[PDB]
Amino acid sequence: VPSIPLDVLSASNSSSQLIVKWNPPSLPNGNLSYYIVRWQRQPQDGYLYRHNYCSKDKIPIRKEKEEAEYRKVFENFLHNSIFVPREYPFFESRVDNKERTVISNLRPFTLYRIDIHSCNHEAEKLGCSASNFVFARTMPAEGADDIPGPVTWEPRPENSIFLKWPEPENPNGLILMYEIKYGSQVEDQRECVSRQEYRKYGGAKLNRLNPGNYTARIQATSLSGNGSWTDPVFFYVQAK
Amino acid sequence: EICGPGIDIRNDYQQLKRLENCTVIEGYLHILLISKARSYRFPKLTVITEYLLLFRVAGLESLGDLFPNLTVIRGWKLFYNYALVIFEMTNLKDIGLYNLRNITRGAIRIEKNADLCYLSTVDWSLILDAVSNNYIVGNKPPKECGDLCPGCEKTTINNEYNYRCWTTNRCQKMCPSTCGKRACTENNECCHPECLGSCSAPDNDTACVACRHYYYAGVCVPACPPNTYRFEGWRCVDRDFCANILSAESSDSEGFVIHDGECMQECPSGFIRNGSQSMYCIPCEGPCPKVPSIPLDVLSASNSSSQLIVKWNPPSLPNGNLSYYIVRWQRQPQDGYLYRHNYCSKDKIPIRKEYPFFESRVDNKERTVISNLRPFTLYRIDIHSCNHEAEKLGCSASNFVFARTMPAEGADDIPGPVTWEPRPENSIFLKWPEPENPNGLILMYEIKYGSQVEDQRECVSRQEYRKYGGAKLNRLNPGNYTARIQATSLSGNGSWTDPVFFYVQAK
Repeated sequence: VPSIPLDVLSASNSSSQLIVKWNPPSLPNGNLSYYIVRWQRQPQDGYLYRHNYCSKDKIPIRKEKEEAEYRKVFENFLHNSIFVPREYPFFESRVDNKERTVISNLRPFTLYRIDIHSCNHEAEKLGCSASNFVFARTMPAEGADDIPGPVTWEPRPENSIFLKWPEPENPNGLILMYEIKYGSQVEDQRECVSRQEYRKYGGAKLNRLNPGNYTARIQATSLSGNGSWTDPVFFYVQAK
Repeated sequence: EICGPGIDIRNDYQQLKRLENCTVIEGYLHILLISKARSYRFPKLTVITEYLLLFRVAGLESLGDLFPNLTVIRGWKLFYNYALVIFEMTNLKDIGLYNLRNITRGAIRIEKNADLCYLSTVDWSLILDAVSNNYIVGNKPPKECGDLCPGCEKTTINNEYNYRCWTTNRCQKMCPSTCGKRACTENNECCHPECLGSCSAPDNDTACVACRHYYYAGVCVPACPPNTYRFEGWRCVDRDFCANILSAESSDSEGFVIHDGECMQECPSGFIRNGSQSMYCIPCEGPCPKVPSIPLDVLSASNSSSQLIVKWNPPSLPNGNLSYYIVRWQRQPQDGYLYRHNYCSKDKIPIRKEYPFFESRVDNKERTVISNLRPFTLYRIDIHSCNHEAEKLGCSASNFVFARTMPAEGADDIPGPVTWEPRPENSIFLKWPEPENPNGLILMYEIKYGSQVEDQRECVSRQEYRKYGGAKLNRLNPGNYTARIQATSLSGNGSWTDPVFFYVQAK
């Protein structure tokens, strides 16, 4: 059985695309035939979206040789065990000719596992080598995490304002939180809105505002980073 | 049961059941190529003599599924100087093993566990000796594992201090310094000194899980009584037991032999059996028939506020006989970057796709302790290593490390009473004293306050306290109120104040 493919490496050059590179196996044990590549979605982290990123977080801490025996130890055992030298599915494709391939139409900003196998002329009967495998994330759709529609607003008691806006239907990965920028003459005030609040309310109530006219904007943070700010929101607090 | 004299386990989890009755393993353990055919648990296992090997175990997610109580590895014999090897554990995601209290002999090797989290959440220097010999490579990048402890204790990990965890559910449990070098039971009552790890009762050689020196008839003991003899480096056995043990089938298979009060399968180098096959070895009188480098591996810790311990290895190129090392150290300034930022409002976002040099000189050995230190200062350490000729050429360039002192416990708690005043719009202004000697710095304050219960919390920056000496709470509802405040020091949160009681009238 051939070795696993060597030097499996990959990148994403486009949203919905991944490029993958590797080297032929160290020991063909026969004339090499082909490689088999498999890939599997990793899930969007439910473990992560449980965290309230508007809550606390930790402080960022700043700002002569002979030991190849360590393999002989296994090879000699294997040679004495034999007699003598004589959440999601895998997708799969099999390599024709070259130690490179590109996978496309992937979920944008999803993480994938990729497995690559290397097969010799006898692998058709013996089977192919085990996989070498890697993880990579697809490019974000730039601004796809920006707010997919208009903001809406309503007054609330105690000179409060509730702002209502649609959630992005597809994030880059996840919607973590929203930022609200707002103020009377100028948008001095800034608020962090957790995903759990939006999930409850579909929005947030800004409360106990000082009197006056106001403007605002909101910005989402996806796992690909901040989205765009909303269009401005215009609102007012009556003195009377 | 004491299983042995050597276990090679491979292929199937149903063979793993052989441990159902084992609690100590005499000889090696091999665990190879397992990939599931399921739960299995072996809390009976507590001590391994010799080494542990795991190799290409797919299907296993964490070792705390199997061996929560594996408390000591003696390592009396080693795989190429390793007492533990973990290799290619393609699905291993956390160690667990959360009762692991000591590894006596041997180095550590940890390789290609590309999904293994909880890599550096363990203070290896608390468990094992020459950690400089460890090897941790190709595993899951800790920067992107993003380990978590709950929220359990923290310690001066090299230049850092950080929380210590075996896994998200278990911290790297250890005794207080009230036991010193002594072990302890779970509620920190110190063990017997001959004991190792936890004890079902303190100071009782009959209540040990394992013995450091030797074992006999349920008793941990420093050395074998006269008619009792050292066996496999861990227990005493009588003269006639080893006389009844037959070695591996071989042309030279013979009974065991007794020497220095050890029992052995064959005589040690420089000794041979007496010609009667014999119980004793005898020595053969003839030959038996057939400029410095920088210092290495500089490492340091704080056991105590105002103290630092530093350990290192001899230099790579003595270029002579080595004479000694010269250590210099200097107080580093606390980062001026840190003072300006409003950590009560900065959060960042994720993304993916001035002081003197001291000098002292070492006589003989690569260890020293420095004292009368600032209880929470960061120090740069420069170590020079000098051979006999560094006197004329000058001495080597430095190998260097950073370390921070053990924080002064409660030095960051609020030193005096809180004061309060009314303000308009049903507002309250709170003024309170700054800690005199904060562990480095006070970054911010948390205020806990409320009418019936302290639902509301606020963060106060050090700059705000410098301007106002306090903070104003505004547009409260009427009623009676209580509050407390908490500081965040660089050493972490301080203590809460005693409660503050105050009230807001509606008019």
